[PDB]
Amino acid sequence: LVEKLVAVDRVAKVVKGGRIFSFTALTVVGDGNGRVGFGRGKAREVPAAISKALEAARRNMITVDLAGTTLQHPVNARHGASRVYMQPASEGTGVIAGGAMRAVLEAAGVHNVLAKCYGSTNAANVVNATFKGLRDMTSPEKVAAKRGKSVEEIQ
RNA sequence: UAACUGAAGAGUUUGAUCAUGGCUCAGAUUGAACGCUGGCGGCAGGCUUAACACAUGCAAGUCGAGCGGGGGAAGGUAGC
Ligand SMILES: NCCC[C@H](N)CC(=O)NCCC[C@H](N)CC(=O)NCCC[C@H](N)CC(=O)N[C@@H]1[C@H](O)[C@@H](OC(N)=O)[C@@H](CO)O[C@H]1NC1=N[C@@H]2C(=O)NC[C@@H](O)[C@H]2N1
Repeated sequence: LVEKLVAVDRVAKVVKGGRIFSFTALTVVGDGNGRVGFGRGKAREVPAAISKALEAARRNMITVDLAGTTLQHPVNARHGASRVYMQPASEGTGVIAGGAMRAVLEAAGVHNVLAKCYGSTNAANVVNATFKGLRDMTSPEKVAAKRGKSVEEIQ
């Protein structure tokens, strides 16, 4: 299980006499062969925040059906004001994406992809959109099963 | 055989936050200019502004097998 730390931020809460500071961490875990998840953690210190984020990421996982080491088809997804577009690429291309998309894709095991963000680039929302797109991407076997055809018929 | 295959973001409004939205940055390119410095070769390029005014030299001649004249050099014969 490879673990990646997308972002760490300091947040404040106002009380009488001053401010209480805390830290938030966003993490993505993945096996690298089709299983990936993400989570967030809040704590008064960075190590505890990262630990909580990793535990939440392990509790929130999905399974992704890749075509080799790339996507099955182009994907459009969005969460809130963040929109993402991902497209399969040939061998040797690599992962052409921003940091937030790159964490999720590398954790899921995608090796060749072209990706783009439109709208807001907030890390949590971008991770949400990429996660949803990867979850909703389909495969020829599922398409054939749902249509009642064969894979060769589907083409 | 081959004639293409292609898309990354970041900073900044607030005590935190998300969104909106400008401004700024990372790239490629140039008939460039300026500052510091400067060994060689190959191949290119070189008034983007005053279609402003121009000294001087050169950048369109050739034909005597179209024609009549006119020149000045070599020869020969005759006298001395
Ligand atoms: N919001 C607070 C509302 C407060 C409001 N005052 C309440 C009120 O007044 N009346 C109550 C009326 C409630 C209404 N009838 C039901 C309703 O809201 N239906 C719509 C919401 C569906 C559902 N409920 C929420 C949901 O499934 N979220 C998931 C979730 O976050 C996460 O997936 C998981 N599994 O964790 C993520 C992937 O990471 O995908 C999100 N999905 C999505 N993201 C996308 C996005 O944004 N756009 C486009 C599309 O793609 C979206 N789908």
